[PDB]
Amino acid sequence: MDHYLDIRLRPDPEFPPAQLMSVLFGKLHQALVAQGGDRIGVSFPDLDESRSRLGERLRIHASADDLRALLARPWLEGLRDHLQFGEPAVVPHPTPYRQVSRVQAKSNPERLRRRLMRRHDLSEEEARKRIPDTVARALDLPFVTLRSQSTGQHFRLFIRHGPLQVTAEEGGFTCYGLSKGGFVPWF
Amino acid sequence: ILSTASVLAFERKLDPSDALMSAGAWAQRDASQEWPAVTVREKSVQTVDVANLPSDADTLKVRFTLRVLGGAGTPSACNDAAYRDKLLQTVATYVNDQGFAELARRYAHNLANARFLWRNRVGAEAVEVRINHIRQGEVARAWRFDALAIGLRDFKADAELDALAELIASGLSGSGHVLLEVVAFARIGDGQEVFPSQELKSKTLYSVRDAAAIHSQKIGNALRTIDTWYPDEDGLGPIAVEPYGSVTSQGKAYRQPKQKLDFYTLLDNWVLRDEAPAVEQQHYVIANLIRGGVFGEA
Repeated sequence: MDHYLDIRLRPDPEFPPAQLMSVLFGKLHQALVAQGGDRIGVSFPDLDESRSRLGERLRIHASADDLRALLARPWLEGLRDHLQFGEPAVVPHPTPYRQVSRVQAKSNPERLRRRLMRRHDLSEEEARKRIPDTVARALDLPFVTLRSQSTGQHFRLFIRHGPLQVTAEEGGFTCYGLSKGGFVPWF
Repeated sequence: ILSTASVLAFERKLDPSDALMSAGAWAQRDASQEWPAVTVREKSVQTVDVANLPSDADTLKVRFTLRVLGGAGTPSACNDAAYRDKLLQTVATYVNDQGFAELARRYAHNLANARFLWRNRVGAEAVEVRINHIRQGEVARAWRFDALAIGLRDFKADAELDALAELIASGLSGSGHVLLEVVAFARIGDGQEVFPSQELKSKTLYSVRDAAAIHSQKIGNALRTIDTWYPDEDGLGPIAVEPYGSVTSQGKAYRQPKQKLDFYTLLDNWVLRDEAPAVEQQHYVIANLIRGGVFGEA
């Protein structure tokens, strides 16, 4: 948790940086699935909250051995043209800590209706009267878009950075680098 | 006076065929003959068109043929014969200065790295390019590159590379006919979604005959990405050789006409007022003449 690595997307005349962020996020997700562990953080250093923009850099917070095994992992092949990074250097000492969370949404009423077919065996009109079409959630948060090998549907992953606290809390990290209770420094 | 011709149509050199795609397995690419091509499928999400590999495949099989013609300085339709003679003299002077050395090397790079695999290369951990030289229906000389070592930003050298460079340079000079069958091999993953060129069911993906394909002009725009002599800032790599150096991803146009670095001002300096530009600027000018255009006044 002491070391951090900054991966900045080198600009591309072919792609706007959102797809580069999505590809890098999927590749680090595959690397974290293959490696294992939950002490690997994810931040966004130039996260502007004005238009919910992700930015153009990405920050990874982890230990020395975990980051060495991450760079030793062959997930980084094919991404050297679009990204550039320094070294896993230590974080500064007086840095406030904030959390990172994946905030999903119930954007499809029909998905929850099909869920309620599998739980109470209700009819279609009972689903429409119980759950209207206005239950869809619009989320104004920065997000990346991804597809999975297990589930072929294309899903959106919203990322939200928490309020800036004064100390860190002992918590794990998900395979996406999002926190199930963990915290990451901010600088 | 020696004014610019009113019509200055230039044909495209390095004609690309319509690039297909197909699916298959790595370490079976030596037997990549009857590989089943991926198909554009309509899926209801509103219905949109999606193209992806099957379950028993992890490698793409994008195949296209490139023909190197020659006569780059010759316009197809020139209004003025004196301007055509002066421009042919200028292009021949460029050929005596360098015999299509750097341009053919950078075009052999854009063949060697799979830049024609636009979005099929970003998520690939292993990219391979095979280039066969078809002459009288037979493979005269084969090549098998690697896009992982040959980066998309730097402009290096390699022995088989230089062999492809002399072949493309001999095609561009006019000393022979070069026809190259280029087959790509990118390990995009098991069943992952690929990116064909998109036709305009809100959005459809372009195909040819029961098999999805990439457009020829996409392969051409990928091959033109040799331009690094623009006033580069913010660490951007090569851009496509276009008039007024424009890119759609950044939404901006390098080689601005308020600077004296766009293609048309460099032409009117080179062939009208005899103000010969730098070696890099004339490299960019001959690359834009290779790609063709509708150049001329009104």
